[PDB]
Amino acid sequence: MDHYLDIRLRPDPEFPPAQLMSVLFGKLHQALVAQGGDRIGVSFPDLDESRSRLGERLRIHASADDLRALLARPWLEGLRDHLQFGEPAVVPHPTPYRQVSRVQAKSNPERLRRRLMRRHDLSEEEARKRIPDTVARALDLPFVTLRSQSTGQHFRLFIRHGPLQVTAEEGGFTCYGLSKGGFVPWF
Amino acid sequence: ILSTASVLAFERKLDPSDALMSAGAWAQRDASQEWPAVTVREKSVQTVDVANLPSDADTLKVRFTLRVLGGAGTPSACNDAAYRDKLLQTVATYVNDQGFAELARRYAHNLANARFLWRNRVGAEAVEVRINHIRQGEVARAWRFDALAIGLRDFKADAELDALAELIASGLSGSGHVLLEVVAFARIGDGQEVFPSQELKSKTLYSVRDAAAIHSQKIGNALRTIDTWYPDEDGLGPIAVEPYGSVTSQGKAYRQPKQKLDFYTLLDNWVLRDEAPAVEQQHYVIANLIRGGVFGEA
Repeated sequence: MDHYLDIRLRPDPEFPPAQLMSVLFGKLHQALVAQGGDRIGVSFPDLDESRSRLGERLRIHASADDLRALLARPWLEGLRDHLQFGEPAVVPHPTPYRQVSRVQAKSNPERLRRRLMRRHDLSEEEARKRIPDTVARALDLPFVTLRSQSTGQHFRLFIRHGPLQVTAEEGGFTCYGLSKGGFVPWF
Repeated sequence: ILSTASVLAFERKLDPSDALMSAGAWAQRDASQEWPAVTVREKSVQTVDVANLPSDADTLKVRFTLRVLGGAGTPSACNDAAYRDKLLQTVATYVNDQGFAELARRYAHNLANARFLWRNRVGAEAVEVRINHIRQGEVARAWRFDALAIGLRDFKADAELDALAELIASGLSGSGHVLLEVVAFARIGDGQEVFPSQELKSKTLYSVRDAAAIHSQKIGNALRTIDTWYPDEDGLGPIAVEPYGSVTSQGKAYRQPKQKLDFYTLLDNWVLRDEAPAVEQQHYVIANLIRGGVFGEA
């Protein structure tokens, strides 16, 4: 948790940086699935909250051995043209800590209706009267878009950075680098 | 006076065929003959068109043929014969200065790295390019590159590379006919979604005959990405050789006409007022003449 690595997307005349962020996020997700562990953080250093923009850099917070095994992992092949990074250097000492969370949404009423077919065996009109079409959630948060090998549907992953606290809390990290209770420094 | 011709149509050199795609397995690419091509499928999400590999495949099989013609300085339709003679003299002077050395090397790079695999290369951990030289229906000389070592930003050298460079340079000079069958091999993953060129069911993906394909002009725009002599800032790599150096991803146009670095001002300096530009600027000018255009006044 002491070391951090900054991966900045080198600009591309072919792609706007959102797809580069999505590809890098999927590749680090595959690397974290293959490696294992939950002490690997994810931040966004130039996260502007004005238009919910992700930015153009990405920050990874982890230990020395975990980051060495991450760079030793062959997930980084094919991404050297679009990204550039320094070294896993230590974080500064007086840095406030904030959390990172994946905030999903119930954007499809029909998905929850099909869920309620599998739980109470209700009819279609009972689903429409119980759950209207206005239950869809619009989320104004920065997000990346991804597809999975297990589930072929294309899903959106919203990322939200928490309020800036004064100390860190002992918590794990998900395979996406999002926190199930963990915290990451901010600088 | 020696004014610019009113019509200055230039044909495209390095004609690309319509690039297909197909699916298959790595370490079976030596037997990549009857590989089943991926198909554009309509899926209801509103219905949109999606193209992806099957379950028993992890490698793409994008195949296209490139023909190197020659006569780059010759316009197809020139209004003025004196301007055509002066421009042919200028292009021949460029050929005596360098015999299509750097341009053919950078075009052999854009063949060697799979830049024609636009979005099929970003998520690939292993990219391979095979280039066969078809002459009288037979493979005269084969090549098998690697896009992982040959980066998309730097402009290096390699022995088989230089062999492809002399072949493309001999095609561009006019000393022979070069026809190259280029087959790509990118390990995009098991069943992952690929990116064909998109036709305009809100959005459809372009195909040819029961098999999805990439457009020829996409392969051409990928091959033109040799331009690094623009006033580069913010660490951007090569851009496509276009008039007024424009890119759609950044939404901006390098080689601005308020600077004296766009293609048309460099032409009117080179062939009208005899103000010969730098070696890099004339490299960019001959690359834009290779790609063709509708150049001329009104």
